[PDB]
Amino acid sequence: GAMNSSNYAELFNNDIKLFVDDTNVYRVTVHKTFEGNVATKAINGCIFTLNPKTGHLFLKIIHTSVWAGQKRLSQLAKWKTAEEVSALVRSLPKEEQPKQIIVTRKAMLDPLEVHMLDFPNIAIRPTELRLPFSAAMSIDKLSDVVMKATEPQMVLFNIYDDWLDRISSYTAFSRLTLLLRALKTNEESAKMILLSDPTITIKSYHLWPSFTDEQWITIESQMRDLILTEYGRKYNV
Amino acid sequence: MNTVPFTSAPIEVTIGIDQYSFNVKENQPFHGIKDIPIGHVHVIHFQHADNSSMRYGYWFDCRMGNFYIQYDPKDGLYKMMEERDGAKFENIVHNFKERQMMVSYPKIDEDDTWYNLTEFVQMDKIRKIVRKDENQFSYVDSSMTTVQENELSDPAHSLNYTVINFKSREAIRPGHEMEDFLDKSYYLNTVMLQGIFKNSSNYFGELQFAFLNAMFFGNYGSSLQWHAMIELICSSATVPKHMLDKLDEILYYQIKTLPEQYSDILLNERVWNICLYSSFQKNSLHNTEKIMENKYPELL
Repeated sequence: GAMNSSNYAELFNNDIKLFVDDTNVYRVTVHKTFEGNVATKAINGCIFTLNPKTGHLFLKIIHTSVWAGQKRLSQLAKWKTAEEVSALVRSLPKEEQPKQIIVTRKAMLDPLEVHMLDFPNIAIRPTELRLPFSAAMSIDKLSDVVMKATEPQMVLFNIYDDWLDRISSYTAFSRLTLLLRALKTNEESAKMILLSDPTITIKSYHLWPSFTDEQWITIESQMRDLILTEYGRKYNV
Repeated sequence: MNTVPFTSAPIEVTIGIDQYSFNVKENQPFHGIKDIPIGHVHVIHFQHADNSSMRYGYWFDCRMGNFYIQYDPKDGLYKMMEERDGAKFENIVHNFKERQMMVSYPKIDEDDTWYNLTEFVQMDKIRKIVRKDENQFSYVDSSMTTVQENELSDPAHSLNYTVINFKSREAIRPGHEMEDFLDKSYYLNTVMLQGIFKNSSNYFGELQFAFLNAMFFGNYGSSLQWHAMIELICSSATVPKHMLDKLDEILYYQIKTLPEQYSDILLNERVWNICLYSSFQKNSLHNTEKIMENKYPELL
């Protein structure tokens, strides 16, 4: 059924699974028209499809052309997400196909179930985890490939860089969720934490800086401090 | 007008005949039901006084044979049987009528209720849903499961309703996932009407039979099928106008006949609220909407 804190270790077992987050598929700016009505302008979006064990991220870029002349875009976005995840599964060799797809939003369950009828043994599950994958577009290299896209595109990333050489997938996923939660909560403060020391750079082939094990402990502590600082600001606590 | 004699009534029982019901006492001199209107199917149903477990009964058409009821003390129920000997059957009915040992089917002349509830129901379609080819009548009870319930277990004692499943390859054309899931017209018109039922009369017959088995036996699978067949039409943007008008009449008489005190067990809130207020056909069921809002406004 639903994936929670109880069954957290299940994310890091040897059963292939993907998270799907659709929160950045349909993205708009809202503005006044000349007549003083309000209009939306779509911007490029993405499907965030992640294997939490390996770090492999299937970033399907959703180009604004897919919305042209379409109605009920927020509804269509869910079905387009399901169509693209289905197409990704069919593209993978059998031994690489997931046994489970965990959607971050319960509104994706029916669209994905209906697109995946041909795969009755792939479980489609919701989660009680509040995962900050909406903040993917705060990772500069992901935002850059999405905004520059002139057509539909799939780009493959490892969202853990080389961390799995040194840490477990449990710890890598914990680090990722903490960084994304910090970027979601105060983007400018989180990027300043990550970039403030100019001697630590991001490798051409990485998303995150090249922190030593001791520096990651410092960074993680600074991110927890940011989140707690912001909770205190929010609630006056 | 036809007759179903009873050999005897050895156990106290509530006997239903269509929408009517009568209490018979243990060893009461009761010998059956006369004046049954020719031209409709009928159902004769039982609930024992000493064990309200198993409602059960028989669908029949007096045009198809001479039927009687006899209690079986081994299997503990009233069984329908066919009398093949015409002169014996006439002689038995004559004796019991002469002695006024039969209740009369209590039809009011102005009252079309039973026709309204069975307009599309045919014995030959009943005998394909309930498979016992050696009898011309069909046994149904409270506990019989449907082929659909059995998939999600004795296949011989099952109700073979047409399987309806909105999240199935049958319901959804590859490449038309959103279209077919949000608008069930493909599934209703191509798969179900053109493909399986051949016409709206057969589809409505099955819907009506499902409702009657839900109401008379408290058969849960039957209630599921009835609601699924309503939802499939209401969730279709493209439905022939005659079918919508006919569905409004069918549902009106079903909601009119439902016992007020069974509405909590016989009516699915989600389906009715969706069908009357959200669906493509929310504005197409004026008579059904009016009776539902006046009789069961708590459900809505």
